[PDB]
Amino acid sequence: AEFVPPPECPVFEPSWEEFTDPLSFIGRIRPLAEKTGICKIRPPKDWQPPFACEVKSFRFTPRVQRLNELEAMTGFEQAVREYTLQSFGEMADNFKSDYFNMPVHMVPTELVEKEFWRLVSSIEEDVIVEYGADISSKDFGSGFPVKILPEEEEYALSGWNLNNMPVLEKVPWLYVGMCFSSFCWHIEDHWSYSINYLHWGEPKTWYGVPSHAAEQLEEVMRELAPELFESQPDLLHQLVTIMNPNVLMEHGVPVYRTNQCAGEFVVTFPRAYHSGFNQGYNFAEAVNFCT
Ligand SMILES: O=C(O)c1ccnc2cc([C@H](OCCN3CCCCC3)c3ccccc3Cl)[nH]c12
Ligand SMILES: [Mn+2]
Repeated sequence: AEFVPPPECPVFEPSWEEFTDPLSFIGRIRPLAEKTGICKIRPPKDWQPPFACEVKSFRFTPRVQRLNELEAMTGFEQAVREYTLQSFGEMADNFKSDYFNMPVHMVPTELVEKEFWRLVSSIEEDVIVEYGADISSKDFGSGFPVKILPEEEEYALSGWNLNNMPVLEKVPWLYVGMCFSSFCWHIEDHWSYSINYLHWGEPKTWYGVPSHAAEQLEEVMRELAPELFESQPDLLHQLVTIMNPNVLMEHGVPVYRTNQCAGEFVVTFPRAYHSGFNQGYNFAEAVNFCT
């Protein structure tokens, strides 16, 4: 009954010539990545943007996440508190190392993935984590340099800088993750693309569904969702659309997975449902774009 990992989504390692334009590159890999919903892009080895957030002033109040909140269906549990980037990392590393009884970097990604989905549906164990998930790049700056040192100028002007993506048909948002912090199944507003960059930290685990199976996923969601949420509009239902990928796979929905490591991009395609969780303390940046 252990979690069965979905097949891996495509991973592209473009050369420096192919890495010249994101929209041109995504358009060329489209015939394959469109059929998997998500794909991972590894930039060339020497493409390393320096972290450009104001780490000194970085303070945030993460949301509280109870992993088994849906299964517990059949409000003063924990208030939201303020962290700094360093104090949140100390809390995140202490939680994971105490939970697995080993150094955080020695915990296999398959074990965290297996334990996360066990905790989501567990009724005896109540695990509660925190996620810095409502942080705009206007708050303390983007993780990318934005027009800086001369060595940073190439990255401030790069097309893969998420601040330089075409967003007209917003600004990038930031995610400070810890172990077991997660985001449930959803598509973007206007069925837009989304591009996600992990600046540093432990990997972010993804699950994606191709757009041609979008209506099949919504059917399975509606059938198995709690009856009180079944009639809710999609924008509100998407706030609690947590579902084990094996359940979707058992109902014929194709699901692909990947572990997004530091310095790697993840692109979601139009109407491609996606979800995931963080393996540990990390820092991500994401923005929607249209083609
Ligand atoms: O956490 C990731 O890395 C990640 C990757 C891809 N898509 C999403 C979508 C979210 C999403 O954030 C809500 C808020 N933000 C978006 C809307 C504007 C404000 C900022 C979320 C957070 C936690 C639980 C559920 C969800 Cl849906 N997080 C994503
Ligand atoms: Mn998203």
